[PDB]
Amino acid sequence: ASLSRFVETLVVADDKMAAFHGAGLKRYLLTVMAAAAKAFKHPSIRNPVSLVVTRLVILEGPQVGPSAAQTLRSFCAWQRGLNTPEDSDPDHFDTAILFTRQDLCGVSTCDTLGMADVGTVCDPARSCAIVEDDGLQSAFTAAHQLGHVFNMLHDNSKPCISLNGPLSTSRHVMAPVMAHVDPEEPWSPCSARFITDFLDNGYGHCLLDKPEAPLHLPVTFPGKDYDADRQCQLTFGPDSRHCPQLPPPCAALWCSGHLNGHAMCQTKHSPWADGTPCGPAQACMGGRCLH
Ligand SMILES: CC(C)C(=O)c1ccc(OCc2ccc(-c3ccc(S(=O)(=O)N[C@@H](C(=O)O)C(C)C)cc3)cc2)cc1
Ligand SMILES: [Ca+2]
Ligand SMILES: [Ca+2]
Ligand SMILES: [Ca+2]
Ligand SMILES: [Zn+2]
Repeated sequence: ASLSRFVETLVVADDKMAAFHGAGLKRYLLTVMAAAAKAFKHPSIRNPVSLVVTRLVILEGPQVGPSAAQTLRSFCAWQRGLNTPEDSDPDHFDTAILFTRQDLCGVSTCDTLGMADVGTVCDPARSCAIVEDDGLQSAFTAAHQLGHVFNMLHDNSKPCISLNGPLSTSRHVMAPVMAHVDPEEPWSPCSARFITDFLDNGYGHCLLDKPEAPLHLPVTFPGKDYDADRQCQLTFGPDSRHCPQLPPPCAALWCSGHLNGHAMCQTKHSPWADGTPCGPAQACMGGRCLH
C-alpha cells in the first residue's frame, strides 16, 4: 500500500512582494500554493502527495539579490532559524519556499525563474526553494522547484531520455525551460520514477505525519480569483489591462503596456489561468477554451 504523504510548508514572501501586492498578498500566495498543490495531486506523479501550507511569513531576514545561487543559500540558512527540533511540534515544517518580485538571475542570463537543490525534502537544513514571482505562472515555477526538492531531474537529462522514451516532447513540469504542460499528464514517467524511488528509499520519512492545522487553501479556479485584467496587472503592473485578442483564446495572455506615449501589447507567452472566462459558458483549461 502506497502511504499518503504531507509536505508541511513554510511560505515566505519578501520586501518586494509586499510592495507590489500590498494588501492582496496573503490571498495571492494561497491562490498560487493552491495551484502548486494541485499539480502534485495528479495521478501522473504516481504517488499521494499533499502540499500543505502550515506557516506563512511576510517580511529582517534573507539577503535577496540578483544572484539566484546566492539568494537560495541565504534563505536556506535563514529559514533554519524558524524551524524546530522535532516534527511532533505543530510549528515544524518540512520544506521552505521564498517568493520574491526580485528579478532572479542565473550565471549566464536573467531568464532564470527559480532555484532549488535536488533531493532535500527531509533535510531541514537543505529543504529549500526560491521563486521569482512574475504572476500566477509562479505556481508552475513552484511545482517545478519542489520537483527538484523531491529529487527529480530535468526531462532532457541523460537518465530521463531513457525513461521518457524517444518520442517525449517538452510538455511536462520538469522541462528545462518554461513549457505548456499537458493537463492530462503534467509529470513525465521520469519524474514519477525519481520521486517513487526517492520515497521508497526512505528519503521522505519526514512526510508521514498529518499536519496540525493547515492554512486554508482556496478551492476556486485561479482564473476566477483573478480575471484577465488582474492577471495582466499581476505580471506587468497595475496599469496593465488585457489586450483584446483575435481568436486563439486561452493559449497566450497578451497585456497592455506603454512605450513612447502610446499603447502596445506585451506577453510572457504564458496561458490564461485555469478557469478564466473565454466566452458565454466557456473557461480556459490548460490553454484551451473549453465548455
Ligand atoms: C495546470 C497544471 C498541469 C499545473 O499546475 C502546472 C504545473 C507546472 C507547470 O509548469 C511547468 C514548468 C514550470 C517551470 C519550469 C522552469 C524552467 C526553468 C527554470 S530556471 O530557473 O531557468 N532553471 C533553474 C531550475 O532548473 O530550476 C536553474 C537555474 C537552477 C525554472 C523553472 C519548467 C516547467 C505548468 C502547469
Ligand atoms: Ca508536523
Ligand atoms: Ca529572472
Ligand atoms: Ca512532517
Ligand atoms: Zn529546473
